[PDB]
Amino acid sequence: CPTLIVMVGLPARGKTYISKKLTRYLNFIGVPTREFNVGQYRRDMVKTYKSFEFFLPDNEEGLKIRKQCALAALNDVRKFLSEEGGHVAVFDATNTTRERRAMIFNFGEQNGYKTFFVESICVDPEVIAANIVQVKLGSPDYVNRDSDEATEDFMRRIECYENSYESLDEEQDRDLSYIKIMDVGQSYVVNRVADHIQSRIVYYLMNIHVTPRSIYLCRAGESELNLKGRIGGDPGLSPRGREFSKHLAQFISDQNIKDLKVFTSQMKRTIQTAEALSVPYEQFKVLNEIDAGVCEEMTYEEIQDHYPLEFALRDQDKYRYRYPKGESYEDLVQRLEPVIMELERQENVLVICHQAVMRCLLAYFLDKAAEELPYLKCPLHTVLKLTPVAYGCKVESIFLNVAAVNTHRDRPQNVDISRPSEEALVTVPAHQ
Amino acid sequence: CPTLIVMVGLPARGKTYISKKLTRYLNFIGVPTREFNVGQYRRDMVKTYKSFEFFLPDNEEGLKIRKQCALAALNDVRKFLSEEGGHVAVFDATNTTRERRAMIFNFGEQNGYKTFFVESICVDPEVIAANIVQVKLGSPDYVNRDSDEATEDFMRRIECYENSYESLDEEQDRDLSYIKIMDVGQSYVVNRVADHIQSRIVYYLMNIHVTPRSIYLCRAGESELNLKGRIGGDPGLSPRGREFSKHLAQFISDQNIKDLKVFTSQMKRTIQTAEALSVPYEQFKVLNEIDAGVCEEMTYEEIQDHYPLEFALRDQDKYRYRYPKGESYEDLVQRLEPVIMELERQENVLVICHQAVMRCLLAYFLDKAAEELPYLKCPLHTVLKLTPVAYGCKVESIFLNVAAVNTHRDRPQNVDISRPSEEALVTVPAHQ
Ligand SMILES: Nc1ncnc2c1ncn2[C@@H]1O[C@H](COP(=O)(O)OP(=O)(O)NP(=O)(O)O)[C@@H](O)[C@H]1O
Ligand SMILES: CCCCCCCCO[C@@H]1O[C@H](CO)[C@@H](O)[C@H](O)[C@H]1O
Ligand SMILES: CCCCCCCCO[C@@H]1O[C@H](CO)[C@@H](O)[C@H](O)[C@H]1O
Ligand SMILES: CCCCCCCCO[C@@H]1O[C@H](CO)[C@@H](O)[C@H](O)[C@H]1O
Ligand SMILES: O=P(O)(O)OC[C@H]1O[C@](O)(CO)[C@@H](O)[C@@H]1O
Ligand SMILES: O=P(O)(O)OC[C@H]1O[C@](O)(CO)[C@@H](O)[C@@H]1O
Ligand SMILES: [Mg+2]
Repeated sequence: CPTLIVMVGLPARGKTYISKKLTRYLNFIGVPTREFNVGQYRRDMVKTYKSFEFFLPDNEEGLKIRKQCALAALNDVRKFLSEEGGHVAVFDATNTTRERRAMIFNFGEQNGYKTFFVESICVDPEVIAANIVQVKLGSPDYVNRDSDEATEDFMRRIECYENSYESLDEEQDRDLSYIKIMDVGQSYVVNRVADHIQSRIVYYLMNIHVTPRSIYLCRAGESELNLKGRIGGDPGLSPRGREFSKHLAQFISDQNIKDLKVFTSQMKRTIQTAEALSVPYEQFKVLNEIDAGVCEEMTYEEIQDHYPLEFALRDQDKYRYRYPKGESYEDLVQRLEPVIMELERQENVLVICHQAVMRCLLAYFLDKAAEELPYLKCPLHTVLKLTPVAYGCKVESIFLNVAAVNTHRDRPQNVDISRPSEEALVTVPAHQ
Repeated sequence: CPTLIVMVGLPARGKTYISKKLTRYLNFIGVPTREFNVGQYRRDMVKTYKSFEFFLPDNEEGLKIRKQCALAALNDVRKFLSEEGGHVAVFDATNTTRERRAMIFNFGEQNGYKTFFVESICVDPEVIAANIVQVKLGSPDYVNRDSDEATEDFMRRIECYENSYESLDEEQDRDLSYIKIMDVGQSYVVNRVADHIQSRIVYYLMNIHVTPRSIYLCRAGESELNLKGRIGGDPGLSPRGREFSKHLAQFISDQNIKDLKVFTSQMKRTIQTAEALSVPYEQFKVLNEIDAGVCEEMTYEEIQDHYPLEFALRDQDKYRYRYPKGESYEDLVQRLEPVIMELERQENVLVICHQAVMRCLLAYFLDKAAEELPYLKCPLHTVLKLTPVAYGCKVESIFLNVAAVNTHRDRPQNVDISRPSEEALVTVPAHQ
């Protein structure tokens, strides 16, 4: 049974924000998910600016168009889940009345889906008025609109909804599976989680927040095997590596951060790097570098020479193919699900890790496709600072002023199985 | 910061049941946890039978003894978290008033703990009458007590609480971190989860239930390597394993179970065993047998001969010591946490797995210590039926009438490092 997640809530309550986060997360863990924004359907259709009058519960051309757009989107939900093999569809609309929700529920019922509701009720001033100055900012609806008039219009638009707004009821909606999220995550009300996927969605939703904070990601300092062009293993830091540790520690202080939690893997290179900090760290084996299996501690020349076909295949699909007894980047992603969860839940946090692991975490916060993830640039002695914002995440690359080797191998233009060794290793960075 | 879980609710609301499941779960995942039942403190202090009068709001003698039992328990909570190195303490008492909960909360505050409340609510009388028949049955309080009088007395005891009962309020208790469980876990209210452990506790509590059902555990049938006395690998079924598959299918039918979900690992022996039932199934790599690393596909004789230091060590701490590039039973336990979660969430379920995995799962439901876990007996072609009950889990061993080899190796009396090889392999079951 595919799942139909139905957003419920007044405009500017974070329904879309939640819809995007949930959709991105689900896709990241490999569940084909797609969001359907009814407002976008409405914009892409009328093409002409509309005032709040169009949202009035008595307007004809308005109620007509809005219901048609809801049906258009629902038709695409049907196609995605029933025809394209999608697993979860997120239907982003106010859906503030029991009749509309009953309508949508029956739709799901008839098409063989399981419906689950997600209501967002924001009440805190620094959220409502806070989302407006983002609606008023990035919304196509208020482009080239006088500030005071746009702000006023939107307020009357929310009013068009408050008047008939029927929030999910403990008794009247006992039989529905849903979650009510208050004040962007302070409290929650959960009812009738029907299955495994819903239990995971709930778990995720109850762990995200919008508290300002930053996520710092960096690899351990250059190690002995980084110098030799060797992958995997458990080397200690190189001299220049220890030098970086000292630089990270300074950077961290200069940053002046409220309650920084530091995490490292169980590999010496990260722990050693962490020892330079003042703050105590927490080591987790789940953060360990991607296992190369049989190709552990080898160089690329050695892999090509010993495992020539697997090297070519990995080059063809670096996301899905693994070395013998090793992991794929796909595997790594499954392994890091608990890290993604904790990072969502954390506030200010520094993660000292490795190249593959760091690519995965960066792909998550910057929403990079699986195919592009195994190739993201995560240089040594460089600190990636991630600051979550509305719909996105700002990234700042901060080189900590200490040279280091290039462990980054681009994909060669020739990824053929029959290719010669020269072309296979032409992108291999200089080492030793 | 150790955590202080404070149970809240009227008598016969499942506070204790929840306290024991939560305590067992937390310990299983390696978080030193201890529950403190205030009623047991009361029973041990007084020794003599007490009518409802003893619990009266005005009974001066009883108000005092109950106050001495509450503080006694709290002093032990303090000793455990602050002196014994415990991580989580579950304070099991009614704690039905705002003023009481604030006293407890201050205690936690002063001792450097984080307080989290778990309220269990039940306003359904058949459920209460059903529960009482467990209180009236297993409670030391109503031993040798006339049924109608016991039942009556307990009802008046609940009233001693209902009258002053102030449930956790959305507004009044806005600053408290808590979870309210309603309709025996149908709905929930969660407020201010403060950290990672609370987030995991919430996740766990929202996924357990008391819907009657059974958990069936059995290994895959005898395999080619079982015959050879070889551990690990990915062998197929032996002629007997196939025969068992045919026996398990029959047993499953004879059982006449409602909606049986079947799970297997990604190893052929389990899948092949599953292929013989009348119902479909799902496979999971998380269920794969414990990784022996370098000692994969080896025999015990071979392990003693090639890695003597490790066979002796693993023999010393079979829970914590691992083979090189392999897992420890401790690691397996961590790996199976998502399996524990799902099994709790499931109703009627059959898991076709392996020896080490089945030991871990059996240790969870039967609450066997980590030190005893790596040694539980899980014979081939033998089905272990687990039926969860109040505070425990009933276990029925069902041999499916098909002979098989012994893969069970008792801990040899000599586990001394540098021990003679004949003593090291004396408990090795005959094979080939
Ligand atoms: N969420 C729940 N709601 C209702 N009953 C439950 C819940 N969880 C467990 N039970 C049942 O409650 C019974 C166990 O009750 P018990 O734990 O003795 O209650 P209690 O609140 O600790 N009473 P007391 O110790 O007398 O104050 C069993 O029959 C369980 O199946
Ligand atoms: C940290 C110290 C906790 C003090 C616990 C006070 C125990 C008094 O017991 C009280 O009994 C009353 C009727 O008998 C009930 O109504 C109250 O809920 C209960 O708290
Ligand atoms: C930087 C990332 C920090 C990760 C914090 C990990 C907290 C506990 O990690 C836990 O490990 C268990 C098995 O080991 C898994 O089953 C759980 O899903 C995972 O949360
Ligand atoms: C003993 C059998 C229990 C099997 C447990 C299966 C665990 C589910 O495994 C995976 O977990 C991921 C975590 O979010 C989900 O996203 C995936 O959909 C799910 O398949
Ligand atoms: O996937 P790629 O690009 O080969 O990079 C991964 C390698 O990078 C390293 O982190 C160091 O170069 C190795 O541990 C790892 O195998
Ligand atoms: O951990 P123990 O008791 O030595 O035995 C576990 C072994 O049992 C088996 O399941 C079969 O003998 C192996 O796969 C596994 O390695
Ligand atoms: Mg109790």
